[PDB]
Amino acid sequence: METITYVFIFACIIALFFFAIFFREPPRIT
Amino acid sequence: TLTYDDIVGTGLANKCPTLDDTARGAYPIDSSQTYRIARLCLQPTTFLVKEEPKNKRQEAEFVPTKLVTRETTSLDQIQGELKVNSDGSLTFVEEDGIDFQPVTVQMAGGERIPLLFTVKNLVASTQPNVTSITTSTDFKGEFNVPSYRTANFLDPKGRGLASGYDSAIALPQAKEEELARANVKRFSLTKGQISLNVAKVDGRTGEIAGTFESEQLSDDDMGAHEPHEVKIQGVFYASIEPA
Amino acid sequence: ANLWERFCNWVTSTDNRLYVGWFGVIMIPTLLAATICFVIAFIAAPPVDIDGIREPVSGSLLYGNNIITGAVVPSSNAIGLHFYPIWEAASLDEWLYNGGPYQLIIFHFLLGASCYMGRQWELSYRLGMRPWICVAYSAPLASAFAVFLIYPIGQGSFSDGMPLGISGTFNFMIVFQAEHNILMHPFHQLGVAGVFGGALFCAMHGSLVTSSLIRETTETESANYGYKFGQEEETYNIVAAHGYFGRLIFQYASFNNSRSLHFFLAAWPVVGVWFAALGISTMAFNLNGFNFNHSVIDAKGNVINTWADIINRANLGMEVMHERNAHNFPLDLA
Amino acid sequence: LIYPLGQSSWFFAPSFGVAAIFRFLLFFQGFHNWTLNPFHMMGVAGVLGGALLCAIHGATVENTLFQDGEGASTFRAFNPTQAEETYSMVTANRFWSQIFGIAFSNKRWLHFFMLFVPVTGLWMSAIGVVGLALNLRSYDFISQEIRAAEDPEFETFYTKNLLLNEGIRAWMAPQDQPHENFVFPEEVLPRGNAL
Amino acid sequence: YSLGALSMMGFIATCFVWFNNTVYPSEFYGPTGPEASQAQAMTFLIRDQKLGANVGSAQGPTGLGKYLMRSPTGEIIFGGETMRFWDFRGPWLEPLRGPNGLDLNKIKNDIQPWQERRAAEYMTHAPLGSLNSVGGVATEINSVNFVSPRSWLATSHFVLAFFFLVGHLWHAGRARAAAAGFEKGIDRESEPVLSMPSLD
Amino acid sequence: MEPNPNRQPVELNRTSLYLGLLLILVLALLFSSYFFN
Amino acid sequence: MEVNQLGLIATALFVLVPSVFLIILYVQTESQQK
Amino acid sequence: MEVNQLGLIATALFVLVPSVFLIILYVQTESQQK
Amino acid sequence: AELTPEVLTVPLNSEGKTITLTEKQYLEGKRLFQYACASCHVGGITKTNPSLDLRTETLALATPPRDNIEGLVDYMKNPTTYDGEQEIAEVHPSLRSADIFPKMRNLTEKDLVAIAGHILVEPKILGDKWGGGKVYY
Amino acid sequence: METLKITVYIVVTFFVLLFVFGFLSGDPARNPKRKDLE
Amino acid sequence: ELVNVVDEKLGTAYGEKIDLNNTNIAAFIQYRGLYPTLAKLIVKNAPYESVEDVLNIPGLTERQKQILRENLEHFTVTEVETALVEGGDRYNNGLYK
Ligand code: CLA
Ligand code: CLA
Ligand SMILES: CC(C)=CCC/C(C)=C/CC/C(C)=C/CC/C(C)=C/CC/C(C)=C/CC/C(C)=C/CC/C(C)=C/CC/C(C)=C/CC/C(C)=C/CC1=CC(=O)C(C)=C(C)C1=O
Ligand SMILES: CC(C)=CCC/C(C)=C/CC/C(C)=C/CC/C(C)=C/CC/C(C)=C/CC/C(C)=C/CC/C(C)=C/CC/C(C)=C/CC/C(C)=C/CC1=CC(=O)C(C)=C(C)C1=O
Ligand SMILES: CCCCCCCCCCCCCCCC(=O)OC[C@H](CO[C@@H]1O[C@H](CS(=O)(=O)O)[C@@H](O)[C@H](O)[C@H]1O)OC(=O)CCCCCCCCCCCCCCC
Ligand SMILES: CCCCCCCCCCCCCCCC(=O)OC[C@H](COP(=O)(O)OC[C@@H](O)CO)OC(=O)CCCCCCCCCCCCCCC
Ligand SMILES: CCCCCCCCCCCCCCCC(=O)OC[C@H](COP(=O)(O)OC[C@@H](O)CO)OC(=O)CCCCCCCCCCCCCCC
Ligand SMILES: CCCCCCCCCCCCCCCC(=O)OC[C@H](COP(=O)(O)OC[C@@H](O)CO)OC(=O)CCCCCCCCCCCCCCC
Ligand SMILES: CC1=C(/C=C/C(C)=C/C=C\C(C)=C\C=C\C=C(C)\C=C\C=C(C)\C=C\C2=C(C)CCCC2(C)C)C(C)(C)CCC1
Ligand code: OEX
Ligand SMILES: [Ca+2]
Ligand SMILES: [Cl-]
Ligand SMILES: [Cl-]
Ligand SMILES: [Cl-]
Ligand SMILES: [Fe+2]
Repeated sequence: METITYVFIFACIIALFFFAIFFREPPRIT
Repeated sequence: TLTYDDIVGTGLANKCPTLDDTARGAYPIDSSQTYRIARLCLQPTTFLVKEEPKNKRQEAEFVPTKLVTRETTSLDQIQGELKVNSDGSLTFVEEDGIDFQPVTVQMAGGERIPLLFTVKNLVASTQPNVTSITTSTDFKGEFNVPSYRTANFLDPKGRGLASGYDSAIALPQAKEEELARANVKRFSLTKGQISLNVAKVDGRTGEIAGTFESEQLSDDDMGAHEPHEVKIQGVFYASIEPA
Repeated sequence: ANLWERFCNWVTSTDNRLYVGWFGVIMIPTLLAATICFVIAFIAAPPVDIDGIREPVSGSLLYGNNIITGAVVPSSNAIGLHFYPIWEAASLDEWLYNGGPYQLIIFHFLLGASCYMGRQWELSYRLGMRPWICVAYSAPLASAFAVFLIYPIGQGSFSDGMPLGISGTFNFMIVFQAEHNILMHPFHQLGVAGVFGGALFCAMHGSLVTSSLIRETTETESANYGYKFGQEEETYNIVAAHGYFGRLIFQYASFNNSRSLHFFLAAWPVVGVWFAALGISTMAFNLNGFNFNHSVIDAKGNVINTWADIINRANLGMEVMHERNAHNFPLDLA
Repeated sequence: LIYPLGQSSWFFAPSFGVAAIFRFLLFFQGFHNWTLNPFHMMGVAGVLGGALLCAIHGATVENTLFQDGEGASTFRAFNPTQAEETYSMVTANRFWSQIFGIAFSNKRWLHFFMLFVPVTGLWMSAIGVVGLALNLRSYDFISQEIRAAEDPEFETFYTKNLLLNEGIRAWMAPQDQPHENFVFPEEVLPRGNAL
Repeated sequence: YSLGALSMMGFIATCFVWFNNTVYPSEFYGPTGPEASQAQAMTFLIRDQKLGANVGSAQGPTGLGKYLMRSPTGEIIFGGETMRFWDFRGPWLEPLRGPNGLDLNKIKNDIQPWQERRAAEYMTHAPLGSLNSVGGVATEINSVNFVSPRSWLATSHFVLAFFFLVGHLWHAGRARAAAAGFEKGIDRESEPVLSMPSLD
Repeated sequence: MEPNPNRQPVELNRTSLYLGLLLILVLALLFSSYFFN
Repeated sequence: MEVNQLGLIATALFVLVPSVFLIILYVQTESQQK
Repeated sequence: MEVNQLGLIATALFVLVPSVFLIILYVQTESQQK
Repeated sequence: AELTPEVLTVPLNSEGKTITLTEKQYLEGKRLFQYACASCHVGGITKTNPSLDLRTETLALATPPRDNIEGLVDYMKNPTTYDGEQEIAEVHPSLRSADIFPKMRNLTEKDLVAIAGHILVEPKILGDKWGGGKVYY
Repeated sequence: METLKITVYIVVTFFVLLFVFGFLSGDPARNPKRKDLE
Repeated sequence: ELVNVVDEKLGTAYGEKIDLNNTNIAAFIQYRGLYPTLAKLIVKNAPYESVEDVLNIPGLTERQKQILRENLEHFTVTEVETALVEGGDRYNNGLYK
């Protein structure tokens, strides 16, 4: 179960990278 | 004639010498002459480990394994007296040489089996009245299998036999009894058996070659668990000399 | 445009969401192989005979490690500096036993990171920037080279490379202190000045710029909205920042020049860290820390301990205990 | 202050000296396994991260400057009282966005973050050392010890580090803690083969 | 370009002085690290065999031979940690070398006093030492004023090769920026990125 | 990017919140015994 | 009592996950324009 | 391995609860009027 | 504590006779020892053979006895194994093998006496540290 | 394992060739300012 | 019931004297005249049924015989212990300084 948790957390983080990069709020010059 | 630079890193250095197919002669034994093996070499080609019986208590079989310690397995440059006995049988009494190798093989499913593949202090004898060593000659005998680790070896928690802690120091107040087998290291000493089957003899040079099969116990990790039964098969080479 | 021309146009395109570029062309596959091999090994790799003494060390989660203890174990001392790609092994099972994942990962990694650096130059060139961000990046890269390649080279084995793991990292460190007295080495000390100082100036800079933000917002909203991406006017008052810090110490100890300041900000951690790296890389060839063991002697000749000797005692504990089964002879000569 | 106050005496505080401070480091390893402590790890992240930000920010600014002078040496081409930004936030943001995938777009956030990271790191580390005052360590992983205790083939870098720690303690303690009157006979000193 | 090349050459020289004992003879420069580790093994193999040990059949604590074992390709090599250095070659060791590596009979019968002497000298002049030149391992006491020339030359050239690589990067990137005309910074009225489409 | 016109706002009113929390908590109170077994 | 040691996490996630889904929806609902 | 049997629930709630708090806040932020 | 005339007084021979070394002879002894012997015998142990040390008691039980100036000087001219049975000049530095251990070539009899005196005096100062090895560092 | 070896070798050579011919492909010209650097 | 055999051996004469059958060869430095020649011959010709049997090693000189005799009070014999004599450990037991 420990392992499940660890790998899970990691996977959540990579997914987070993915959203944080491709689905970020875009920077806009005002 | 090959040099080290010709040989290095090829794997050939872990191989025993072969004799070509024309070598099917006979090497005469003068029962008045003393003899030696100047070099005994053993090259294993297959390691088989006996599966632990499920509990059916039928015949557990020897199953194949994959060698993981690379070409580091051969015994070579072994020497000893070759006695001629009163009944005309020959007895090899191993004196010295590179007569052991630690080896780890891996079973189906991943279990790793370390063993000390060895013929240390080998005493092997032929059938009686071998007036010549021929492709019909065989050697049979037994050898010693000391602990795969010697007495200084420390387990990963600093516990050892001739050195090290004697308890589970990471568990200062754990009850010792359940851990005794792990805290108290034991040094194994068991017997193995080997048959050498001569397949080739060069009568002029005194060189013999053939196949071997040995049976011995694997590592028991200084008494922590049960050893497995191992059967080792391969080819061998020996040069016989009057001495 | 022909196909090759179009391809070149895509590769070096400044409009790609992540820049590829020619450095990226090498970087991407190597970093992918490395990442994937690492991840898979970290989860599932079997124990590895790190010290070539048929005493396998478990690095992977499934074989009983957690995140802190887990590692990818360095390749076998039996291999040394021999190149051990998968195809030199008789089987994957053997490859795994002798620690092939370590060599595959770190070599791909080093290649990939070198290309990452090149890639920073390349893109800086594509966007019409000055080019030296990659020079800033050379410090951690050099350190990575120091610990994954140069130290192994000097000692003659990748088994002495830093394990790819947290606890393994600590191991590498303790053993390094033991064998080189790295703490007593001025290059490591320069490294330390580098990261501590880096942190200091980072916090400092943060605090002064944050301290001098021009009021553009109300108290019920974040001051961050007081800055709009791409505005021409600076968002804080450097004259006020300098006025503060210059009185905190003294005027001439303060920067009124933003460019000079940011150059200092770049240079200090970077130069220091270059020195950390050179520290590892020269102790790689066993030019070690200062040795003041028994430097102090009384009139008769009694040894008078200093703190250096206590360090020495600790170092000894480390020396004698590490890799408890690997040594047969009294000196650890590499 | 807090640490020695949790220990027997000021004796075990750091002494004010270069090498002495190093001893303090090695003591904490051997005795506290302080590296294994997640508060120290957060400390590490904050210090190294702060240095990273320092370097990366300085370099980014220095490599996205507007040409504001004819001089090839660019420092004079700045005036403290000037209204305009000295470097291009827009170009820097695109650069890192295409290189690394994300980028600051807000300078105020960037600099607050530059404050936050090292300050928070040191704070976490302070908390961990507060734990060490009481010897309330991250010394062991219990699952690890139970497994290694029953299984002498089980080895991790963790167990190896404990061997190092055990060595540190036995070899350094007599001279490091002279008030204890430690006498450790040759035969009790933990040593591997040969060394 | 020249900075890059000299950097490359520097690293090559570092490894040259570290490993090679032909154009850097150990008689003048001292033993290589490998030479010396191997020399330790030779020394004690010799000692213990003199004491009556059978060094071929001597099993170490690990299961590996205390003095002699096989390389991953089967060559007979000194054992223990010095296993990593089995690629070492030196005039004092090679006479003990046979087709399959170290020859047990030559070891038993053919080791000459000049080899024992050489092995002892090299073992005790291993390329280890402090920055203030205290010879030996980092925990060794003051006594011996020694740092191997191999270490001085290897380290000096690593530091130099590295900074020259840095210089290479600095000047190649600057040559690029200057050639393209923005080594002094971005044109405010012509900021290239401002004419580029947004990324998202 | 040109915006997607199929987008719709989503709603859950308070009564619906209370209803949902009631459902979930009471279901949990029911099944918990079995999860603990 | 010898309970299933996963019952705790099971129940907890069973309650929390959908409750939270509902809380997200309610709160983003309240914040829409009146 | 003989792990702490609550390590699972501890970790899970440690991740989920603040993650959820943040997601609630984001989502109610997006739905406010532009 | 001081380096007194008494400390520098060590056995000349096996017959109860002593010699008092000067401070300058002791210093010369350290210098020459470092120059010629310390490469293996640093701190009084022996790196190429740790079984044998330079402890005074150990020198006392060697054959012939080496716990005096004369014994050590003779050793430095014509070294033997610990039992006196074989001459080891061929693998150990001596005046007899100055051809193969070139560092022995400029060593004079005075130098030998001084080195010897270092070997006997050092344990009187350093105690268990001399020949103790790393345990006692 | 020989097939793996040949595969990797081909792959590597491929990417390396892309790198080299790529930088040979008028790289000095690929910038937003002065392109005539020949 | 498991026993550490080396520790157990320490409670025999092995812990009190030089055991001609088990003790590592370096122990012979303790006494005048034993090392290395006689030490080597002794180890090489082990095991011994009684201490005095050491006088029966072939090739000995009268000098060697007398040294041995003067040193018999320092020798003992106990059963050969595999743990102490394997690995050539009698010649090098992994202990230096
Ligand atoms: C990558 C490796 C790494 C890193 C980045 C760190 C970094 C960190 N560790 Mg360290 N550590 C490491 C490895 C590492 N460690 C290792 C391997 C060990 C061995 C296990 C230790 C053991 C260790 C210990 C034992 C301790 C740390 C501490 C800390 C922190 C130091 C904070 C500081 O700067 O205090 C520096 C001091 C201050 C900020 C106090 C204020 C200083 C004032 C302002 C000075 C004013 C000077 C004045 C002007 C006069 C100067 C005069 C001049 C002549 C000198 C920090 C988080 C410490 C810690 O955790 O702190 C809580 C700590 O106690 N570490
Ligand atoms: C502080 C500055 C510094 C210093 C003092 C040194 C010092 C030294 N370096 Mg150098 N080095 C430096 C910086 C420095 N380096 C830098 C910045 C780099 C680039 C990173 C290098 C790269 C480098 C390399 C690559 C090498 C050295 C080497 C050496 C050494 C020998 C130099 C040599 O022989 O040149 C060669 C001399 C010339 C090119 C001049 C012409 C010589 C002529 C051709 C000689 C003809 C001789 C012939 C027998 C004539 C006989 C006549 C006949 C007809 C009778 C020497 C110790 C060598 C070494 O020992 O490294 C381990 C070596 O291989 N260095
Ligand atoms: C009881 C008694 C009698 C009471 C009597 C008191 C009486 C009134 C006292 C009066 C007399 C008194 C003066 C006598 C003095 C006594 C004595 C000298 C006290 C000494 C105290 C103390 C130990 C002195 C330490 C010296 C000093 C503090 C060392 C630290 C300073 C340090 C070296 C500065 C140099 C480093 C420099 C590179 C820092 C810049 C990098 C970093 C800050 C960049 C960040 C940054 C900088 C900017 O610049 C701006 C702009 C911005 C944006 C910005 O990001
Ligand atoms: C199979 C699986 C399980 C593998 C897992 C095994 C492996 C070990 C996983 C690792 C596990 C884990 C990650 C270990 C570490 C855990 C732990 C120590 C983290 C500590 C937590 C944290 C709270 C510590 C407290 C202190 C503090 C918050 C540290 C934060 C560090 C922070 C992220 C520093 C920033 C570094 C990051 C690279 C910044 C990027 C910014 C970048 C865009 C700047 C570029 C830039 C520069 C400019 O100048 C300008 C102008 C612009 C515009 C611009 O963009
Ligand atoms: C007794 C010893 C014998 C002597 C031996 C000599 C040894 C060699 C010494 C090395 C010389 C260094 C030259 C520095 C020049 C320079 O940087 O100019 C660039 C600018 C110019 O200054 C700026 O100068 C500008 C004018 S101009 O550019 O100079 O024209 C001006 O506009 C601006 O306000 C001003 O700040 O310098 C600065 O930005 C501020 C100084 C920052 C310090 C630079 C050092 C790098 C960091 C230290 C390294 C870390 C070490 C610690 C490890 C952690
Ligand atoms: C001249 C000596 C150079 C030494 C090594 C380089 C140090 C500075 C480079 C750090 C890179 C950080 C990220 C790049 C950041 C980067 O982009 O820099 C940008 C900065 C400004 O660029 P400029 O265009 O204005 O000037 C550079 C050239 O174009 C020439 O004008 O360039 C420099 O300042 C170089 C200064 C050389 C003079 C500095 C000497 C200071 C170091 C002295 C050594 C002390 C060490 C002792 C230790 C105890
Ligand atoms: C070749 C391409 C290479 C791509 C590799 C993948 C890179 C991924 C980079 C991190 C993505 C996640 C960032 C989320 C957050 C996010 O979306 O960042 C976006 C953010 C943008 O800030 P803005 O200025 O745009 O917004 C300011 C306003 O929103 C004020 O709130 O960037 C920063 O804050 C920089 C500081 C944090 C950067 C931290 C980087 C840490 C790296 C890894 C650390 C964890 C390691 C775990 C490993 C298991
Ligand atoms: C509401 C505040 C909460 C702070 C508590 C955190 C203690 C940290 C120890 C001291 C470090 C101080 C460094 C701050 C440096 C500082 O100057 O802060 C200042 C800053 C407020 O400053 P300002 O009002 O000027 O606004 C700054 C912003 O505009 C950003 O630019 O405080 C924070 O940002 C509040 C949020 C921090 C939250 C920290 C992370 C908390 C996560 C805890 C995880 C819990 C897990 C629960 C599982 C169920
Ligand atoms: C005396 C010696 C000898 C010999 C030597 C040899 C003969 C060598 C050579 C010659 C040569 C043959 C060398 C080299 C190489 C070269 C180089 C180093 C090149 C480089 C490359 C690059 C750099 C390019 C760049 C880039 C590309 C990649 C792409 C596109 C762009 C460009 C073009 C920019 C021996 C070893 C036997 C022994 C010892 C001594
Ligand atoms: O492998 Mn990892 O650590 Ca470099 O030193 Mn020698 O080897 Mn082992 O001992 Mn110490
Ligand atoms: Ca037959
Ligand atoms: Cl270790
Ligand atoms: Cl070794
Ligand atoms: Cl002793
Ligand atoms: Fe800034």
